[PDB]
Amino acid sequence: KPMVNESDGVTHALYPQEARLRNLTYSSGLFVDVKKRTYEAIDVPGREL
Amino acid sequence: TSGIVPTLQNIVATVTLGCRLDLKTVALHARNAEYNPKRFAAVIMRIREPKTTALIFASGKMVVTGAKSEDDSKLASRKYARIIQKIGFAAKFTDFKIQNIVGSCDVKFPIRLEGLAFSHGTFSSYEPELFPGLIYRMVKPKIVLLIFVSGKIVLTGAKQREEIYQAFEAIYPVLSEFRKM
Amino acid sequence: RITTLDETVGVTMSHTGMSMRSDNSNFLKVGREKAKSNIKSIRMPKKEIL
Amino acid sequence: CPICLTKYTQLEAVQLLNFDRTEFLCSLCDEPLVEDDSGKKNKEKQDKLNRLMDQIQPIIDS
Amino acid sequence: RGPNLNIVLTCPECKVYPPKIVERFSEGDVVCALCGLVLSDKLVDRVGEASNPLLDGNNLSTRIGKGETTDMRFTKELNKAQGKNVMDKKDNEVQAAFAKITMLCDAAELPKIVKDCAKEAYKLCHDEKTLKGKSMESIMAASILIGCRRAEVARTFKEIQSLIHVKTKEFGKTLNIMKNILRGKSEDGFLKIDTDNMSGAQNLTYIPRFCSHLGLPMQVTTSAEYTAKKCKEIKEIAGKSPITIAVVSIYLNILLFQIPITAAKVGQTLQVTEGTIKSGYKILYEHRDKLVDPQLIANGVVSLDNLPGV
Amino acid sequence: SIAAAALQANQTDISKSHDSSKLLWATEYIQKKGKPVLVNELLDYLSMKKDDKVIELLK
Ligand SMILES: [Zn+2]
Ligand SMILES: [Zn+2]
Repeated sequence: KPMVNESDGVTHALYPQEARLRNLTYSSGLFVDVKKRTYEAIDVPGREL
Repeated sequence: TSGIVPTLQNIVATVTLGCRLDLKTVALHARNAEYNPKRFAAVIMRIREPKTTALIFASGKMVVTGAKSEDDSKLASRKYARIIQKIGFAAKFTDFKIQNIVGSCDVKFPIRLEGLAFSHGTFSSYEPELFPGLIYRMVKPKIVLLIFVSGKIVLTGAKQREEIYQAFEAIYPVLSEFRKM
Repeated sequence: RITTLDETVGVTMSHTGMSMRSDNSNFLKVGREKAKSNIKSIRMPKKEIL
Repeated sequence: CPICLTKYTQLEAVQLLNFDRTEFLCSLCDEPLVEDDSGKKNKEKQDKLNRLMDQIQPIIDS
Repeated sequence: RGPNLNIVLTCPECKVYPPKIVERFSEGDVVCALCGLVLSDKLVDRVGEASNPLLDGNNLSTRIGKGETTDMRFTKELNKAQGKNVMDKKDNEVQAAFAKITMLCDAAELPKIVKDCAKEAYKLCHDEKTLKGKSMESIMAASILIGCRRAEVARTFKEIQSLIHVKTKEFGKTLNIMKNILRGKSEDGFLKIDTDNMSGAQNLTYIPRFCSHLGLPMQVTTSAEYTAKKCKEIKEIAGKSPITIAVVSIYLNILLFQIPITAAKVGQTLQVTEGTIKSGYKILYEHRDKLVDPQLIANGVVSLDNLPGV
Repeated sequence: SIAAAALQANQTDISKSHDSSKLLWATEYIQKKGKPVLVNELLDYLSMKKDDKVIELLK
């Protein structure tokens, strides 16, 4: 949902009237579920990794 | 004036012997000696009847820590020189210099440390998230002070008794003015 | 459809930028796992060295 | 003139005197002017020429 | 000393010093308020680029970019020529440091005042003899936290070290060096009164951020603010760190307003051991009337019996 | 004088199993002195006195 962070890190839900009066941006954050994968292999010549 | 005289708990001094010392021989021959060559490039010992710890280096410099007073450090250095003489080396008191004196004292009232740091801010630096004691660096003499809300004041970085005594005498009226509850 | 987070916005911003929650994942912590190896040695006599 | 650090020759300092006929007054700073140390170094420059010329004598002879 | 080169707007008829001078901007004149005689006419009230010589000094450089018809090889040659300039190496490295500070603060989504104060602190605290051996990350972290503390928007240590991988040792020593050198520069230049801006505790500023991370209502935030303000009166918790006293005050106000969250969740979110929170709650359990806000119980929204026993 | 005994017993013998170090120590004794040395003190530097391959290898 639309929100705004303040100077001191306080984040509260932002409404368009408050956004218009305070010169803020009526925006919503985007999050992604990032998954990290680490693979290891024995590196020897003549053999497929 | 002050109602209580601060007492010392650690005096650190150094003595140069003017001789070359082998760390392995004094590590093996001495009884209460420890040597970790992979960690520290010196041998470490201590004695109980002054309860003082000696940092013995290879260049003849050695450091005495844990002395309550000056005469305790003097007798500790005397017995350390006796240990070096009796262990198989020649040493002499070429130069002995006291370089650090600490002390602790109590005022027995709470001190508003925030107002102290607000008033005497040019000599003090406060960071309670790292250490709860205020660090005060007074310009004359060169004594640093650790201040606590329980009234326990720790004076550190002295060479003799007059500088630490006058440091406490100067810090007493600027600290007794703060009262809590 | 895309998923809309119906919880409080502050909970979502807890993990944002300044977050005093410390990072705990071991992904690409190469600086941590190769700064733990330290070499220490002393002055042994020259003959065995030679 | 040391306040403005300005040079003045003998030809152009003629029109900057006061009515008191005492001191050279600057147009900008209105400051008592001081005498340059140049001109008295004429003998020093002559000695510099003498010390250059005898050292460069092998060059001329060659 | 030196040339004057100063013009004084003095009326030649009134002969009153200082004269009353009216700048008629609409009619473009400077007039004497006593007699009406004009002093300077045709006064001058866009075409260049803004550059404040306090944030980055008197640096005057322009880059080279692609135009309407641009050959790539000429641009590469000019960029390489601008790269091998030896006079502005200090300017280039302080500009790179400013870029890294603003990127690192901008990934932290802090306001522009933090970036401006960090940049000016880094500029006025650069090229110092006492600060040469510390790593650049410690310098950047100290500048960032000084800029946070300058604008009453101060942050904590753990969230700074979560972003910059720096140890506590050099960060604290660099902070002390920065504070000493900035106070020395202020004494040499324009003196400034502290009036509790670089206070050590500053626990009143850490309340609403942690309450928002916990998702508490703003009345609970104000109640915890009152509790943290009144913790200065108690002598048994004066030596505690601001973070732990803020956390235990927040937990006490959560138990006061019956917010259905656990102490384990608070410890997980705010990275505080539950034993410290329990000890703070136990030591503040005896101080009931000295912490609960009197108009809150006057309005009857909270009561002293809602606190669980110890 | 237990330290002197410890230092004289800690060091190993100079009689190595290879002649390379046995001539290397002779060259080191030659280099460490500011004057040329004779045969007798060179032989007294190591553990033996009789002739071997070390003298002809040095020559
Ligand atoms: Zn002048
Ligand atoms: Zn007028």
